[PDB]
Amino acid sequence: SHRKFSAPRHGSLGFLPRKRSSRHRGKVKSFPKDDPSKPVHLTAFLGYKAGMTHIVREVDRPGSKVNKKEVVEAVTIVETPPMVVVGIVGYVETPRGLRTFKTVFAEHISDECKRRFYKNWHKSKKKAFTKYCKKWQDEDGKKQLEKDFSSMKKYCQVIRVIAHTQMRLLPLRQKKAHLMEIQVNGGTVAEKLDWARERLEQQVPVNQVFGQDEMIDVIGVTKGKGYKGVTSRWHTKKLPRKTHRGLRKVAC
Amino acid sequence: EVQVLVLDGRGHLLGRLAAIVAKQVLLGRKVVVVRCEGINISGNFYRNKLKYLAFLRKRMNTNPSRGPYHFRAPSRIFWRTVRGMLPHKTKRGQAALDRLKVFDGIPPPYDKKKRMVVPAALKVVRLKPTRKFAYLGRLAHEVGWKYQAVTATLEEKRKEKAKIHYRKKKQLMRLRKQAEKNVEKKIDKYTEVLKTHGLLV
Amino acid sequence: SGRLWSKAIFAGYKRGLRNQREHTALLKIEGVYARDETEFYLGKRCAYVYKAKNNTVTPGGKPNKTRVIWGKVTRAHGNSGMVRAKFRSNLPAKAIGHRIRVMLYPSRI
Amino acid sequence: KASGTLREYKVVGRCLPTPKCHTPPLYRMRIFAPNHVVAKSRFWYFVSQLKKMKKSSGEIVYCGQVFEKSPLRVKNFGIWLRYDSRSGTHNMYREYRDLTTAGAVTQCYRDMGARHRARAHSIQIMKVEEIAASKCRRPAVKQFHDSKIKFPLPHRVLRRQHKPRFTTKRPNTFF
Amino acid sequence: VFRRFVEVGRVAYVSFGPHAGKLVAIVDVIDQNRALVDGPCTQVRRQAMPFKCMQLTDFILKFPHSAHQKYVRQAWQKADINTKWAATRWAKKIEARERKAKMTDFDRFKVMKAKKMRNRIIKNEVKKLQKAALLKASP
Amino acid sequence: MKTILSNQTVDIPENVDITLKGRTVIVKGPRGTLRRDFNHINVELSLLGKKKKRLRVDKWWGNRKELATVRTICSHVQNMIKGVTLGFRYKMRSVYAHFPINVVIQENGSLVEIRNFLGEKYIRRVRMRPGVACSVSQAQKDELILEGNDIELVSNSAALIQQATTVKNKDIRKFLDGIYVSEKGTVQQA
RNA sequence: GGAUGAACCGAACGCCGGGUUAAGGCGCCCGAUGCCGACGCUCAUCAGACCCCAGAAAAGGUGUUGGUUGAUAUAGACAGCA
RNA sequence: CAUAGCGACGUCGCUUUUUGAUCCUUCGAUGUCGGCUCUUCCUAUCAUUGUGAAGCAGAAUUCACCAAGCGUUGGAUUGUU
RNA sequence: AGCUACCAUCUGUGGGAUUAUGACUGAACGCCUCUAAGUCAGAAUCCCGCCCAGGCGGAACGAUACGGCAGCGCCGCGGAGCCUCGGUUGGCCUCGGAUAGCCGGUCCCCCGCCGGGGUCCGGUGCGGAGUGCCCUUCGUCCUGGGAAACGGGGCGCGGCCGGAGAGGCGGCCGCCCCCUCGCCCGUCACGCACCGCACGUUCGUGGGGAACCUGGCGCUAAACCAUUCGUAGACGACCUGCU
Ligand SMILES: [Mg+2]
Ligand SMILES: [Mg+2]
Ligand SMILES: [Mg+2]
Ligand SMILES: [Mg+2]
Ligand SMILES: [Mg+2]
Ligand SMILES: [Mg+2]
Ligand SMILES: [Mg+2]
Ligand SMILES: [Mg+2]
Ligand SMILES: [Mg+2]
Ligand SMILES: [Mg+2]
Ligand SMILES: [Mg+2]
Ligand SMILES: [Mg+2]
Ligand SMILES: [Mg+2]
Ligand SMILES: [Mg+2]
Ligand SMILES: [Mg+2]
Ligand SMILES: [Mg+2]
Ligand SMILES: [Mg+2]
Repeated sequence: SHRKFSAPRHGSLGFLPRKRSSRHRGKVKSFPKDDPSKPVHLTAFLGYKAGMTHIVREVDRPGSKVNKKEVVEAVTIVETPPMVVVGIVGYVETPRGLRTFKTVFAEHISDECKRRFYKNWHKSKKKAFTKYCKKWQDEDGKKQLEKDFSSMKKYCQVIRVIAHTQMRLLPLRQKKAHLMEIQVNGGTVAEKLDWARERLEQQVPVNQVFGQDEMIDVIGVTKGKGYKGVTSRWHTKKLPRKTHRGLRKVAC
Repeated sequence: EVQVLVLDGRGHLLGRLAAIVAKQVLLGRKVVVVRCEGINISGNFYRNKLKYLAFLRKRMNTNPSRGPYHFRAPSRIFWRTVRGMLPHKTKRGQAALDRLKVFDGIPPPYDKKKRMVVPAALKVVRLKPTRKFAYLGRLAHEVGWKYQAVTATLEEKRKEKAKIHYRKKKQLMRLRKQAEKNVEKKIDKYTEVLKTHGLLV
Repeated sequence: SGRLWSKAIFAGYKRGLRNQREHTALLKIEGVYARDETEFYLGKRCAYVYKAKNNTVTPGGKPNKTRVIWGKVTRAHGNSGMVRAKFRSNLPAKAIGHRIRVMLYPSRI
Repeated sequence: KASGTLREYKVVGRCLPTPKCHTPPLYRMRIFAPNHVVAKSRFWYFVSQLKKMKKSSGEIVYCGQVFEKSPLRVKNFGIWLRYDSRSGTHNMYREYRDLTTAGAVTQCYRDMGARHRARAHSIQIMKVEEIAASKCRRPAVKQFHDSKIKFPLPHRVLRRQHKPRFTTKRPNTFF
Repeated sequence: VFRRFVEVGRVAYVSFGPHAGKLVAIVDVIDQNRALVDGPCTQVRRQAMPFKCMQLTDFILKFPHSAHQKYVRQAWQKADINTKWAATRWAKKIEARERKAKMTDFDRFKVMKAKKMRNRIIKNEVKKLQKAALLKASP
Repeated sequence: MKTILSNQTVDIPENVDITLKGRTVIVKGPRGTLRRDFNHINVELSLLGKKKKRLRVDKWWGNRKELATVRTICSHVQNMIKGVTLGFRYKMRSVYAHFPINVVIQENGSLVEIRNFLGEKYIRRVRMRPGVACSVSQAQKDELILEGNDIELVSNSAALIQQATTVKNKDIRKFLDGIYVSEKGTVQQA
């Protein structure tokens, strides 16, 4: 029979596999739609949540009760030392999706970036990219890299820059840098490839990506809370005090 | 036979083509179907879209992840139609289903090969001209397929390359006809041999 | 120098829907797609040639891994050019969809 | 009664002679039946309805097939019949074009089954006549009364769809 | 768009059926599916015949509808359909496939040899024409 | 029943000529070119005269439903001829009880802005179909003129305007406000 | 054989080989129409698809196909315009 | 003013959310009312979206269509439904 | 401090085909008609996006094992052999498509010497044909005539070009080394001719796994545990640090 009184469902099925994230960084999963009319620009950045504080500001919202009034608002500080661009990836559209076509890494990859490739940096010989960096210097390798860039130019539909954070500028225990692919939007493939090539090994401050008073998206991993019951996890109604085998449960 | 039978899905009716393909792969033959977005289904587009949406509604109430898997690409739709005509829960049916490859568009292995056509599954002979029909590519796109546009662009590129190849082939055929005209007294001894036995009217 | 045998496919056993008579097999001969075209192949010897692990004696040759099951075409089956065949031992079910050779041996022409 | 290709039968029968009438009258019928056995059965079925005659109380003195007297001439046949529908009985007049009367009657049986779902036991043919083209009433029959008749065959459907079953060329329809 | 019509006097080729491979003349039409058909010089007596087994040719004879076999045969013999038919590409295509089917093993061997020589000469000349055309020098 | 033949002929004036590419009719007149393909209808299209330019539409072995398409094709071709010779002009009067309907014609008569329909602040922007030009008549007070060559496109643009100006949640027998197609005619009136 | 099924349809049973059938079938699952099968009817934005049997009525349709009866009309029908 | 909205006398249905009728399963046992909790489903739609009709001037209302996405509550009395 | 409360605070989103419905053009049915063919607008519905997970599903890229006889990679078809799995018994290297229509060829014009048009010519039960085409296996020796001789064969080198949808492929040049043989019709004899008999004939130098010898060119790494961290945590797992 129908339930006695209507009540909305507890929790959402849109976030349903309530499991620990398979990643720690938090991946973009969707970059802004690229239009060639815009100038060449980056679409993402990596920061570190430092803490919260609150501000005071005068509101400029006409028709509101707080128009030309001073309000306090909670704000979050996200420390953002400049990223360093170390690679370029091209993707090609196929009837099965986007696939990675070619990856070109810069010479002189920083040690903090290189730590990402090692689980045990202490015991390693730090051999990563040491044979790759030689083809930036020999003639045949340079011709091969020019061929790779030409192929990206004439085949890839979207390109991204592999950029890493600078953990040496942060007060944390971690020294291993964070790498991510930031899609380059706004231009033709040749133009964004030239832009990325000139930005190889370079520093991109957060000024060049984001601006004042604009709405952005924050992608991350929430605070872990461990194994939790239904009352904390799904915010269901607690059973009465007289319940025998436990009241922090779902009855049916 | 021994070679891989490559069929072009354009202009073919879904069930007729699937029945032919199922029998072929059960007879030990290897079949590759290309351009599954060009496959037609009899009946108007709204009729067929309602059929696929009714299929979409069939999911396991307890766990849709366990439930029926509704594939959205036209190649996968045709593949599931063939699987419905194979005994796929036995080893023989599974091997037969392994012998079948289905593609949207035409990938590079088969874009430079000749494509067969199955007349018994062709819309032009199997449907009355006044009847409505539906396109598998459009149906897939409207039930959830995501690669209709990129497949269209790649198909246009492939068609341009094939046009270039065909123009070269026509040039070679013209040149061969000219060569046959040029050597006539030196060929007519064997041309009459072919003519008396019916080759080369 | 040449093939000298017609290609056929072991399609299955003579069967109803829920019964199977394994003592006789159905063969689909390549290029024969009507019942009236099967008259040529009636009585022709047919061979299921396979390979195994241990060597076996080859008549007129050295031992190899080739084995054969012999049989012959007995009658036509249906209207679509399929035939029935009797083999000395019933064909293994693993051979369904595999090659049978029709040897042209007992020729009537 | 089932069917096949029908053929006309002249069936003549009469009652058995009895000491109330020593020479009973002879009755003749046209019966369109698959064979002479069905022809005799239908003759008894019809004379039992018309006269007070039964197969046991009578006999068939003749049953011979009626050959078409002009099977090389196209002609129009008008058929008057009655048949039982699902909700009553109706009298119908239909028209056909054929060379043979039995062919026209077979056409009528197929057509009645096709259009009215009527079965051959429901259908009861009561008159078949060869009508002149100026006396035809059905437009489908009338449209072929043209001395300068001319039409193409517009959309020729391929009928050897399995010889070959697989091919590189798509079939042509225009001819 | 249509060029060949079913009419009185149209000569049709019989594709399949009991009279397959013969020529007939359409004498009359019955009920959209059949035709009174007479080949008096091709050994096909007057009879009904479905339009499905007919393939219309380009020959039309001049006689009134449902005329007798005498007049159909006279119209066939005058402006002889047999010779004009045999002179068409259609008829010699039929003849060529007939003799190709009746070709024997020795004939197939000889055809293989002749085709070998012919193909070699033709492709040598094709290569020569390509090499000649490769001499291009112009703005 | 299958009628053996159903045919209908249209006459083409001297100033306009018609070309056939299969079932695609190209009608070239003084006022431009129109082009329409009837591949959805299985008919035979023929041009007959080198003096009077008759176009004949034939249907063979049609049934009741597809005999209806012969006159439809003939009417479409006649409308194409009328469009390339005289053109189509739809005059739309705008009616209102209280609030005048302000219509502003944007670029080259391709966009129509209705401002004060029943006095609401919402602005209606109607995009005319390509090849159709809209204008405000200089003769009458509240009247739009839609001129074009394709009757399909002109009448569809007029219907777009008419359905854009639609009263809602009111007794439409009382609230008669809107823009309505007043008359349908030609240009040059020949 | 009816997908499935105590009772329906065919047929009743020792262990086998060959031939042929019944009821029922012959796109593919799945043996068999891969016949150049015949004639029509039918489009369904809940089509239909085979004893028992597993779902439907009254009443409607200017959808289409046949049929019955009556009526008008070259002494000019019907419909449009006047 | 029959049919905006209703529908007498009749008559055809659907549903299994009522109660009967039966006794096919269960008597070497299927825990028997209600409430609480929680999920899902149906539509014969109360509200909301888009609509058509009115005895729809506006406002309010009534009838009907596509439609189950979303919602449908807090209490006194009573074990109660 | 941490956890935590509409008991504080922050954030919550775009498109497509369409339903009902209203229409356009337009027959059926010389009128009308949203419908028959053909079109338009159209929504808390539907599908997708955004968002969550990420296939017995793929991709690109990095590094790839010694201070000692010690492992590995690539190159050679380099050899001689094993173990194990068997299938197959010539190839087709590609227009786009229409079906009440098609295919091929050629002169004038236009798009920067090739394509697209318009003429004209042909073919169309497709013969520039998948009912098709190509290749074709007995091998050699004398021995002439024809095709050729601007020709063939290189697991021979070097260079170049095209191909990204899964390119894993294909083509073109330059140098060198050989045969003037190989294709058709002939002359001439020979080869185990194994004495009627099956699994013969190919792909094929097949795939996979260990091992021996042989030469050349190269490389000298990580993962896990333990320890630590606490952005994590039932335990695993996860984020981290360690001359
Ligand atoms: Mg409820
Ligand atoms: Mg208790
Ligand atoms: Mg009109
Ligand atoms: Mg109101
Ligand atoms: Mg049984
Ligand atoms: Mg059943
Ligand atoms: Mg038996
Ligand atoms: Mg069955
Ligand atoms: Mg079968
Ligand atoms: Mg009882
Ligand atoms: Mg119990
Ligand atoms: Mg129990
Ligand atoms: Mg229990
Ligand atoms: Mg409802
Ligand atoms: Mg809160
Ligand atoms: Mg509508
Ligand atoms: Mg629309």
